[PDB]
Amino acid sequence: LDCTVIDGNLKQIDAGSGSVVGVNNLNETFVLIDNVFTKISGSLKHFSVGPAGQLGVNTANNIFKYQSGGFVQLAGLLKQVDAGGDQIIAGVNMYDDIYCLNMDANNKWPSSNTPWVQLNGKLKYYSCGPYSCWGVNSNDQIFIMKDVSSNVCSGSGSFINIPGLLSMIEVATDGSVFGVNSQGNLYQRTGVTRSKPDGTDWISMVACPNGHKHVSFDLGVLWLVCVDGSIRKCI
Amino acid sequence: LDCTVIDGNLKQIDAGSGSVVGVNNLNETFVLIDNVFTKISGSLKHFSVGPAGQLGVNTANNIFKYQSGGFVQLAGLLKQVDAGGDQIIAGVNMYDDIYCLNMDANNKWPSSNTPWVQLNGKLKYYSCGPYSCWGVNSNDQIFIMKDVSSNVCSGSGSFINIPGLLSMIEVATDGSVFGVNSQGNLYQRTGVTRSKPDGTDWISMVACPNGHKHVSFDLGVLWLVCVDGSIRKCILT
Ligand SMILES: *[C@@H]1O[C@H](CO)[C@@H](O[C@@H]2O[C@H](CO)[C@@H](O)[C@H](O)[C@H]2NC(C)=O)[C@H](O)[C@H]1NC(C)=O
Ligand SMILES: *[C@@H]1O[C@H](CO)[C@@H](O[C@@H]2O[C@H](CO)[C@@H](O)[C@H](O)[C@H]2NC(C)=O)[C@H](O)[C@H]1NC(C)=O
Ligand SMILES: CC(=O)N[C@@H]1[C@@H](O)[C@H](O)[C@@H](CO)O[C@@H]1O
Ligand SMILES: CC(=O)N[C@@H]1[C@@H](O)[C@H](O)[C@@H](CO)O[C@@H]1O
Ligand SMILES: CC(=O)N[C@@H]1[C@@H](O)[C@H](O)[C@@H](CO)O[C@@H]1O
Ligand SMILES: [Ca+2]
Ligand SMILES: [Ca+2]
Ligand SMILES: [Mg+2]
Ligand SMILES: [Mg+2]
Repeated sequence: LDCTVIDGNLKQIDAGSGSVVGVNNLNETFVLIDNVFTKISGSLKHFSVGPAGQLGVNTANNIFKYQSGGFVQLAGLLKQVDAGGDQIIAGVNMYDDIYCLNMDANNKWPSSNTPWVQLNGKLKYYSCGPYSCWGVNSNDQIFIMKDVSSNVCSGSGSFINIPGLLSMIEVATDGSVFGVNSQGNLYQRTGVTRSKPDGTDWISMVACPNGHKHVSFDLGVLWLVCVDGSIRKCI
Repeated sequence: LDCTVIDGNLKQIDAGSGSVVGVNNLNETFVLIDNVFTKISGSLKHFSVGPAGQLGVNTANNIFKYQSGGFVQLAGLLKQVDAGGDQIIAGVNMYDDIYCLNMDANNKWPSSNTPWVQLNGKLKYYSCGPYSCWGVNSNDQIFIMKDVSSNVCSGSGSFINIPGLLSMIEVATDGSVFGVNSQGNLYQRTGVTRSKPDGTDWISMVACPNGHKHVSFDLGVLWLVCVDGSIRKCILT
């Protein structure tokens, strides 16, 4: 990895649809604008961007979607949310229960309901890509949901355990899968394709000299939050 | 129809995926950030946003996509580009030739061999939504491409003419279709469904009392640029 340092400090970063967003330890919300992390209105502990929009959650687990000029609350509660899927939203709540919203509901406004679908299982972190979603549970075990589509956000309905341990995991729009483990090591899943969505093995890489805290990938660029909150941008 | 005036001045506006973007007469590029049209770096004569990203074109007809902190030049030439399709790119070039880029290609970077698909026909303006794309030709005749999908961006391959005249047309993520004609009137297509993607008729509406220039719709909100460059934000009954 050839990386550069990007100025700023974050605890979480997400990249998708050409955007790069994140939050810092004070839960200030940032968008990468002309190569500068730029604060926007809001208080969020997790901020995601991708083909499903700009989605975040606050400390109280309220869910927000950026629309028509600002964050608007969506009905429900989640501790983490991802917008990487194919116009679907996915996330987990404080009890590690797993939810997704289908494209037809995501794109309906006004709405007198947000018809979340519960997935069978437990995860502390859940991220979606073009044809699958990956997550980890409270014991850092790794899972894939295959056959996810825009109006079948719940997929095949049966999670598959993928050997290994990760503390968080992100799925990119080109299908790439990266994660960080409890030791702050960084990994990519090799051999991931639409035909083989589970891929083949894990390979380690190093962007942060001091340990990695958070990772996301989009459009040939790997984004890292290091242990100290500093940011790396990698090809 | 209820409308308010929103501060700013543009020649073109697009809304999609909860974002609203546009360009002004100077080709300065704007994003609606915390309810204020905020200038970001870049020179573009058309700026689009939707599930396929933030896409634009400049005076030279070079194509740009916002990626990884700024605008990145793509391979190809377009005079107008739209990002409202299902992770596909669509547009027209200086000869009114029509192009789309499939989802898997749109998401691949670097892209040294970009597999643009040329569609059969001529349009001066082309916009995509969840299951179809709509466009108009240089004589303001209106066309739909049916059966468009993420990795068959060319759809059925055969454009169907829809009666009426429009100068531009935009398709929303919920399938709504709006357009503005050369006289500055504003229309919505009625009867549009997945089963009946071409819909059934046009209905006129008035947001700009002195004439409409450009329209886009996203998530229950209709956005107008009026003839004078002023902006309206409207909510339908
Ligand atoms: C920013 O958000 C984080 C996460 O919600 C806050 O840290 C949590 O604070 C709550 C009490 O509100 C505790 O129950 C949790 O143990 C904390 N979580 C973690 C991971 O530390 C943090 O306080 C917020 N920061 C500010 C400045 O408000
Ligand atoms: C902004 O962009 C527009 C569109 O490219 C420019 O207007 C065109 O100028 C070209 C010269 O390159 C003429 O050939 C066209 O007739 C013009 N088109 C239109 C619609 O006016 C305009 O000059 C640019 N403005 C600035 C300040 O850069
Ligand atoms: C994401 C979210 O808030 N999901 C909720 C779930 O918590 C709740 O139990 C249920 C009640 O019917 O509605 C939704 O599915
Ligand atoms: C993500 C993950 O669990 N990666 C593992 C790593 O922990 C382990 O140390 C290594 C050695 O066998 O194999 C894999 O790369
Ligand atoms: C989009 C479009 O072409 N609308 C036409 C309008 O031009 C015409 O004046 C009206 C009355 O015949 O019929 C349609 O509404
Ligand atoms: Ca993501
Ligand atoms: Ca559009
Ligand atoms: Mg003003
Ligand atoms: Mg799709």
